[PDB]
Amino acid sequence: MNTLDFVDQASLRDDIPTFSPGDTVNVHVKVIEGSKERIQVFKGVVIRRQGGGISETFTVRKESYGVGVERTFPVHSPNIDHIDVLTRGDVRRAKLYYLRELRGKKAKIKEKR
Amino acid sequence: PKPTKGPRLGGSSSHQSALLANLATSLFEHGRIKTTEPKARALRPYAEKLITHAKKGALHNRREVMKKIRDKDVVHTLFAEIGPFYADRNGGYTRIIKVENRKGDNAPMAVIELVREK
Amino acid sequence: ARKGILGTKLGMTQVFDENNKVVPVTVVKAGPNVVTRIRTTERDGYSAVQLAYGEISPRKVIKPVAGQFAAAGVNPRRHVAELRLDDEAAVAEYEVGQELTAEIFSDGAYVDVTGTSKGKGFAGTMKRHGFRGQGAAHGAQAVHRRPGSIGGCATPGRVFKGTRMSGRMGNDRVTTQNLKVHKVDAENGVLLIKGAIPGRNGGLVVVRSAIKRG
Amino acid sequence: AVPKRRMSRANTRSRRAQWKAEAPGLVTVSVAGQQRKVPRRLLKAARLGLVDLD
Amino acid sequence: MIQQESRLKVADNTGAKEILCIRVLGGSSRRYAGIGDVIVATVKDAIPGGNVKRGDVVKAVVVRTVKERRRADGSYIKFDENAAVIIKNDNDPRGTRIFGPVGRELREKKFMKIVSLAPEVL
RNA sequence: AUGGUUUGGCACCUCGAUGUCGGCUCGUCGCAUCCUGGGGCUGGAGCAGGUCCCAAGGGUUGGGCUGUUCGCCCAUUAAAGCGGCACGCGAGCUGGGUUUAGAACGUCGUGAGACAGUUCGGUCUCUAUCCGCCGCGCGCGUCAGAAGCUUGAGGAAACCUGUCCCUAGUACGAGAGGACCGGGACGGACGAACCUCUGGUAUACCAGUUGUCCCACCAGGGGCACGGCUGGAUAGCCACGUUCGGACAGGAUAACCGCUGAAAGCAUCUAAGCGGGAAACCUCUUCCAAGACCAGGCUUCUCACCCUCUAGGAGGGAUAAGGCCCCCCGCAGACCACGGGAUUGAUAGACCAGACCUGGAAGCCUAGUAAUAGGUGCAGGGAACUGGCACUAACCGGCCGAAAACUUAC
Repeated sequence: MNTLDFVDQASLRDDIPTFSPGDTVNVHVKVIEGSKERIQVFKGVVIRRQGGGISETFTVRKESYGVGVERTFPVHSPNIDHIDVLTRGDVRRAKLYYLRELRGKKAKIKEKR
Repeated sequence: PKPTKGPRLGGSSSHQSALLANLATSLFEHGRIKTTEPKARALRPYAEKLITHAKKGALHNRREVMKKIRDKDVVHTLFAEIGPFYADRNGGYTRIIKVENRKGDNAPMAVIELVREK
Repeated sequence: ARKGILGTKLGMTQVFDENNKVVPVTVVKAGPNVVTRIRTTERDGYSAVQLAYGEISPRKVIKPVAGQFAAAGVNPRRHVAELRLDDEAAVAEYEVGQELTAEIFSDGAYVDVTGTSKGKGFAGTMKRHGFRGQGAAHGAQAVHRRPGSIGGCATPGRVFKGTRMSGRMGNDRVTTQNLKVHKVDAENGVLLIKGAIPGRNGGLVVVRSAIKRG
Repeated sequence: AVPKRRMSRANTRSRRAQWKAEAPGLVTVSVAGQQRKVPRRLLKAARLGLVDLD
Repeated sequence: MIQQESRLKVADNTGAKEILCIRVLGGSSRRYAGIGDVIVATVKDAIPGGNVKRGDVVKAVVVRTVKERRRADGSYIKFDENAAVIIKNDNDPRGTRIFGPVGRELREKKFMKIVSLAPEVL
């Protein structure tokens, strides 16, 4: 029954779209740039998802200007205003760590048809 | 089930797995065996979970049991009598009785047997 | 003056503040406490208040403790502890039978949590005292973790009481200071304390107002 | 390291006195009618007749 | 986490290709340098036509790291390689162009010129 | 004039054995103080220094060359202190140097050989008796037997520091430059607690796969090959992770600044006095602590029943409160101990459900010549975490364990 659940559920966040590792999403993250608000979109591949309830975190990896970038976000973080799932990937693993060594043609992911 | 907190029983993990499998086979084939108390203590959850698999008798569960028992006559008995016998009992299929110590090394012996009350 | 309460460490979780920062918070079951005895200078020589916490079946208490609780006038509780105050005016607001709950603390308050640290067993110097071990190669012979030198060359020819070597570790009362109470859940009687408090989950802790930042 | 000196009788006897065996506690049992002493650890086994009793 | 005798790729166009860290400035006996820390480094590899030369002792700031670095809001950022940008005493790049993304940590450390020149700030 | 920290001199000390330099690990002490702290004069305008007093609480970096100590150099830093303790520390480690036997070079000797000249190579033994130190128990004591909560004499731990922003570009200063005091934020090193996050581990978890043997055979699996090898991996332990700490305040003070004034009609911070004055001292923070023999205090519980020798005391037995042993266990643990439960029970296991990990089970059907792919299906499998559930085991049970009296005062 996960004793801390009654504390957890108060801060739990609904409306989170369902997604799995391998899907391609763009995360709308609000940032601070000289005390003004703007949303910076991070589009990449979800390579892992470590379930913990409120402490559930997912990682998104993107290739930008020839340098790989990985960002880990708490799923229920208020800093994430909205998550949009673009494509559904076809993978055989729960964590895609093997993608850290692949570039371009070899790093593509099958699409669930 | 829960792995042993300390070092393994037979001196290695593979020997411990083989030891547990053989002890479970002997217990199912005879109905009660006598062994050192820690061996029966570790054997209880293993045999009880095998009996739980045998209770819900399907081909999948039969394969699950056979991947640990390796003895086909014992598997047949387990899925023919031992399984249906404990149909309406929820847990506690076995019991442990502590008996007199061994003479050679003063090891604490214990007898583990299946319950036949109901 | 310095408020206090007996509680239980439930676990640790995560919360987000109003700046969207993450706050690792420890959940403390600051349940109902009942004052059982009052220590006064005129009778005991010092001023303190005694609190009772926990629930146990009445057949589990021995006759002396049950008699003490009956003389106090309340049902027996599992845990009994004393809060050392400073003077009689501090103890004037507590009377026997009064029930203390979590809402004595407020959001943003600074507290001191006291508990028994986790047990680590017979721990060597590398773990107990942070000793740096010797080299793991270059010919070092069976000294990869031993402390090395102890004393020196005769003179005192002894070992100078207080020398740090291996021994039992943990299981000691530990106080963590200036912990900020992030939220006081009154309806569960639960304190959300930012940080880590000593002890295992389900252990007994004492939450007191901070002595430095309060 | 080797002992530098021969241990005196007093120290030897005092430390030797700690090597001893404790008497196990016995409780009675009724098997086949006759009453006899059995350790409480083996009470259930004796009641089910799993312990050889001379 | 960059320390002594560690090698970093150069993310600017001063002609240097690879530098070796010498010291981590910002306190005595300091151990590691994350995103936004200034290090003293020597150039190990340089472009033949570049203005810098091998063995030159320079001052650089780390802009990318392989070890993930926690942020205030509970999120993390991890890059693919360790990268540094050569700067002068006034915290401006000695180059005029920055290659690859950088971290947000360069903003709170008052590296405004590098942030503006960077192709993208994450 | 001090010191025995340098080379010396003597040889009292050991040749029926006292390891010879550096390095590592671990210290402790002195102040003749490197930084931080407090002041004085400045040939001190401010900045920054020069120099001299008080001050030992803390700190005092990583590398290149050399066996090195030493030393030079490269980056920093608040600073990269000097010394004592067998020039600390080899029953703690190393053998790079020196200091056996092999061999070579230069020089000396006719020769065997030699050189506080050079170079390559060259066994570092031991089950801890006593003191000492770190932890843990047993016994007894504390004037009946016990049980809760504590006071604390006394002791230990900790004590570091930087940059930036306001005051303020003011005081001072031809200008440059450049503040005192007080507030705030962010750091470096160190220490502790903890496992929400990140990361490491994972020998009864999940999946893939190679060689081989076996389950009669296909299918599905199993043993071995480092858990065979890989991809993940909840709990526990942990750091590279999270949080927190160094305080504030008071007292007496050092150098010093002083007030009030004698001896000595003035003067004099002084011989009477009274004050300020530091990271040092006593408190203050955390921890241990009544074996503190002055063996403490506040309470609560049982608060009684025989037999014997001779009635003086003693001995024995059975008891009460309570404790222990046996039993079920723990994130408590070498053993012991500690903590929880013991049928009036959720202590452990099993069972059911959830969380989480893995990633789509077997069988059947469909498509494909086949490898294989899709559906049945967030499937199947499973440890630690959570909640229910007496099904199994905590048992028709043993051992200990309660009062001489007297004096004085009231």
